Amino acid sequence: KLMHALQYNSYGGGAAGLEHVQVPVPTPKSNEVCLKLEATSLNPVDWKIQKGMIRPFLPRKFPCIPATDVAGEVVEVGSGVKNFKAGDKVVAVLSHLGGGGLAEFAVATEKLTVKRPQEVGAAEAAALPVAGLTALQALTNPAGLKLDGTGKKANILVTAASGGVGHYAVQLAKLANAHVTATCGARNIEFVKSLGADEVLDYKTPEGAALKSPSGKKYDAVVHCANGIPFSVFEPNLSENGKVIDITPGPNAMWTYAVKKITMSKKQLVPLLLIPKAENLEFMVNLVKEGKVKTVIDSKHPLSKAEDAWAKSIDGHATGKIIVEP
Amino acid sequence: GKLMHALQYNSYGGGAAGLEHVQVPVPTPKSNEVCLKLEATSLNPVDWKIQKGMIRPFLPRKFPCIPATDVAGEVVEVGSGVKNFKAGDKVVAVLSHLGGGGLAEFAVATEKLTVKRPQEVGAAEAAALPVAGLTALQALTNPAGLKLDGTGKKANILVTAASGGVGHYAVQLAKLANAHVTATCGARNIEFVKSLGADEVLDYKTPEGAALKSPSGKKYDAVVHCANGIPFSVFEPNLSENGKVIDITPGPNAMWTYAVKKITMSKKQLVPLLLIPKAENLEFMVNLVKEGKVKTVIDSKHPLSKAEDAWAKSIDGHATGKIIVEP
Repeated sequence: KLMHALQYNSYGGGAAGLEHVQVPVPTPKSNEVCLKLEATSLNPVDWKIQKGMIRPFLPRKFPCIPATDVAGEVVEVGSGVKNFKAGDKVVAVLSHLGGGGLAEFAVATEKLTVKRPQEVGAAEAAALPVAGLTALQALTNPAGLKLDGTGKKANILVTAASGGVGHYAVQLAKLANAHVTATCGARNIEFVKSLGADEVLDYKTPEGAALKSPSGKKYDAVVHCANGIPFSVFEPNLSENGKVIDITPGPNAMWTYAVKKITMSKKQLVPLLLIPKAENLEFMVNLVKEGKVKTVIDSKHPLSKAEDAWAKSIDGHATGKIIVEP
Repeated sequence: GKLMHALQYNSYGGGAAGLEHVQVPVPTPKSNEVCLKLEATSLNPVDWKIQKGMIRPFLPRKFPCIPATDVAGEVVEVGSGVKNFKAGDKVVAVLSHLGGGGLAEFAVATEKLTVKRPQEVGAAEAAALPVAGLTALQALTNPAGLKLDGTGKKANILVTAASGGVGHYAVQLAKLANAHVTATCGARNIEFVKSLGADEVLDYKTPEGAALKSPSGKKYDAVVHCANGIPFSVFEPNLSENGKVIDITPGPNAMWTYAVKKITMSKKQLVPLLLIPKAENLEFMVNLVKEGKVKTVIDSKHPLSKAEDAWAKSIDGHATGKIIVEP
């Protein structure tokens, strides 16, 4: 049997290089489940890979069916799978950031598959893994926040807060009882405010460009989802041992990190390298089930027009998360 | 103001020839600092790499630059906030932020990175310790996860370029943790590395050595990788299921290769070692040396008046153990 999918065949083609195809339905390996997809979300790293940001390592092969964040129903399980059976609703992270999400079916490893409770729809779940776990990891590891009421107090800054990672980060930080400052564009100020941010800066204004807290807060940590801001801009806004947590770091961020750690600066730049874990996804899924975290969907698009979604992703102005269905 | 002898370089890329003898003011310690009359200074590869430009434009912070960070000496003046040290104390220290300072008669160290030198540990053997020894110590106790009481279950450890500064401490530290140790070096240094306690020694000029192939067919749980020019592909089939390559003195490429491997979730991992020097760890090392459980091997000693010789020896890469300038 064949399935619809989208793929690209080389670097740099953008949405135009995204091509509709029919490929074999995958067979799960022994530790895998095969999913009939119900929803897939896009992440910026998906088109960055296409652009060549992580060449030659990714993709492993052309052509590449992109996207990793999915939700669907199990239809076949590998010979070593115990926790899942045909008919289970799940959310998963597709493996090794090697795509498979823009298709009708995908295989996920059992380790990166988590049950989807009835109360959580497919789109709102598929939106979670990369963006949500990234936010979750930024705030609980380098920012060191606790999500109950244990937890040290903190001043947190979220740049590009209306985007995928940013909109989860703002919500997560308020659960950790942090004071939250956010930057975004004029159009999204009310929306970010509604996510619970205490202060919202328009990054087009001198104050916003300066990342200057209106109440004069210094930030203990920054969830930095935006681009093009030198450390020098952050530095005077940081507390004594403040950290800039760089989301989706490139080669330059990784080296700047090395030398700063080397030279022992008190104010630190921390790249966030996501390690997705089932427990954390479960945790996030449950927050969404309890309504403690809200998944905001920017737009939905059918697989037959997924190039539209891709283009929306590349253009960078999504509010929340972009969804392709399946 | 009194002057002191020092060596400095004024731009990138000059090598030993660009090293110049000068007289500069003796430093005044800030409130959290001690001023040391130096008795010894050791060189580290990162010292000439910085001069070469490996970390431009971040280092050095200014030209000219008096290089080297690993020192031992006697306190002669303390800043107004210093309590744990007084004039006359013998100490070993790491000079700050890799802004050098060590090829001089006096230097200032922060109290946080200054540790007492016990009588039984000479100045040269202590000055050799900080960067090379703490690097080794951090590689084995954090990503390798070994315990230095030896009761831990037994790892297979590989040390590449084991006759060098970091390598020679790593081999000794790994034997304290009761690991099985495989080491690579040149033909000339095989007996020396064996004497450090390595269980297996490979000549890296032989096909087996180039392949990093354990003679007894061990897979390595961790590699303290002090050598250069070895792709991950060479390590990979010698690694255990979740083995790690701990890259000593990583560059831009290592840091990015690390990111993407972690990102793609490979079970065999490349770990860059970014040294975080701490007083408690230096104390610990100094005490090991005092107890004779770790030996400092000194490659050669040179007077400050001829420190360009030491620098050249460092750049050339064939030191056995640690190179020392006095002061």
